[PDB]
Formats: sequence, C-alpha cells, structure tokens
Amino acid sequence: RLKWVRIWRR
Repeated sequence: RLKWVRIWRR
C-alpha cells in the first residue's frame, strides 16, 4: 500500500 501518494498536492 501507499496512500501517501495520491493525497499529496503541494
């Protein structure tokens, strides 16, 4: 898993 990829935005 790696949800910390699509959430990023900055």
